[PDB]
Amino acid sequence: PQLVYSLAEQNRFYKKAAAFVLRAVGKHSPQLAQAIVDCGALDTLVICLEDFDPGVKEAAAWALGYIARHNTELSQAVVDAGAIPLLVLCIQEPEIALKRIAASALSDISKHSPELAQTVVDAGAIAHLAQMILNPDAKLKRQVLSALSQIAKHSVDLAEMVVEAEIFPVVLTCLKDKDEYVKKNACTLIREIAKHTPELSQLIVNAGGVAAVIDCIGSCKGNIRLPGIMMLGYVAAHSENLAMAVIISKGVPQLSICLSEEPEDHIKAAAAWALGQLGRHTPEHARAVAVTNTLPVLLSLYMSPESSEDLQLKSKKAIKNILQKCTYLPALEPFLYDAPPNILKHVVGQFSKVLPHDSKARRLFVTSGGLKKVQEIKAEPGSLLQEYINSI
Amino acid sequence: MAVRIQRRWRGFRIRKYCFNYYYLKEYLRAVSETNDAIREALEEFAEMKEREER
Amino acid sequence: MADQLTEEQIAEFKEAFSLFDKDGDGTITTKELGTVMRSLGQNPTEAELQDMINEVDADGNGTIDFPEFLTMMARKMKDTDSEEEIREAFRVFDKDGNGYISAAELRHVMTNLGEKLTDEEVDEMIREADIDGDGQVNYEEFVQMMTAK
Repeated sequence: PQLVYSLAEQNRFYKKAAAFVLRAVGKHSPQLAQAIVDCGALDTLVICLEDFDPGVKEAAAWALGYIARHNTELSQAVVDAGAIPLLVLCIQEPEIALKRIAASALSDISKHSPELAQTVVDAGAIAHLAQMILNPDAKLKRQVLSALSQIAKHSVDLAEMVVEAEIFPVVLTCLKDKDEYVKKNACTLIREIAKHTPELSQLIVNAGGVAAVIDCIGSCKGNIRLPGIMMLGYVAAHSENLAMAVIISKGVPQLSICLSEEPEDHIKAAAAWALGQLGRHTPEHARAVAVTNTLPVLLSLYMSPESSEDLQLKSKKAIKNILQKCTYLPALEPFLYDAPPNILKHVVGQFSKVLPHDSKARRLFVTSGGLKKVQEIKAEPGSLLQEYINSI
Repeated sequence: MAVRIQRRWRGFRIRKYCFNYYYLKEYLRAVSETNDAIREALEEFAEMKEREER
Repeated sequence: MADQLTEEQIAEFKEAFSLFDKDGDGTITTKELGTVMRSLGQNPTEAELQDMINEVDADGNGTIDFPEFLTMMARKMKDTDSEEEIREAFRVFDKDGNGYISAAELRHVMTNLGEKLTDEEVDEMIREADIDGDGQVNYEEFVQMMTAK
């Protein structure tokens, strides 16, 4: 309070120091931030946002962003203080640090509820944020793309109108800058955009970004691969044409590489989920996935005790969604000896529907001794596996 | 001669309302075609993040 | 004769062989197959679908594998939709042959002659022949409308 009292009338450096105090206090826990809000500091920080020096504006904006980053109600109080248009105006200022701080504050605000993102948008922030993507600054692009990701993550209309500001291929160009967190921000943005409706994913395909995302994933490593795997999985799960777009854009082997070389568990679960969403469609999806040698890896990871629960669950889901349409008998043959009984049913059905309509397939199955294993597989007297074995 | 009407009708009906593949693959090739013309364009600016800051 | 198509045709018609395959025998069923056709620039009859399935279907169940899909794509190449002969199909249903058909006159044909369309397809081809979509078949519009790929 003592710093808040007689603050807007002092010199600039005192305002910057007090805003720094508020930023530091509201950084650790929310309680400090509500205490700052209670002492009537949001209005003073709003007043600090029109000082003729960019330093006071930057300090006040950073304090507001760090205050409005814990929960929703702090951001509610900050927005109710009347700071969103000022944060939008701060970006127009030529100071790169002020632009970065304004974008960071917008990201911190528009990440708790859709209405905060809508309020930031209605202040005309989309048109600006799209205009600083081409700016040659690491941190500025990072914060702009992070704010766009947080805005385009809530509802369909937000992400639709973010794309309406001609954000392509200016964001697609950010996927090969020698910065890495810029690539992560761009991936997060595309993931949040291509998740609501197949129209946005169709438009993102139509911008030529699936290949760019896949190649960026191939050219980098770590947790930055998670948003790309998520966006491509969502695109595959959206419709059939989008899943062809991904498959033709050579996404399945990239998923296999991510599943193999990434030591992390959630990245492997991500790759498994994306593979399952790809292969759950037409049998062409499954044959394209199967020929890339992903099913044995998925089965091994599902049978690996050290694998996490989510990884095993997603691997089993992928196996069930791929083996329910896979027609490639040479890919389905190894499952006869290493798949569990609750997975062998799909393989036996796939065989019972392939074999009656291919003589060479039956010849190779007999010469490989797969029918003996099928006979060695039990079934319930009445379950679908019984009729599948009978058809075999 | 009626068999002639229905073939074309059943064709373009699928193309327009259901789905068109001549709308898909040409663009899916344009996906790889555009990536070449996307990259250097603002790699020049990615390297001008150098030529302005580095 | 499962070796008819060329590489461009194989690639173009393989990933469309896909988009409607759901039975999954390395093959596709009848109507999914027609949808695969009709999304590939060409517009086959309901009769051509069966004539060119049965001839190459080594199984006889109406499902065609991709190697036989090569044969049937190539035959549909040979059955490339002749633009003028559907326009000719319209001057004898419309016995005057002036260029314009009412929806009722042509529907009297699409319900008694050839592959009798369902009334949904008939109404939508009314909307597609009559771009306004009121019930007046302009087949000098309908034909090059369907030529669009």
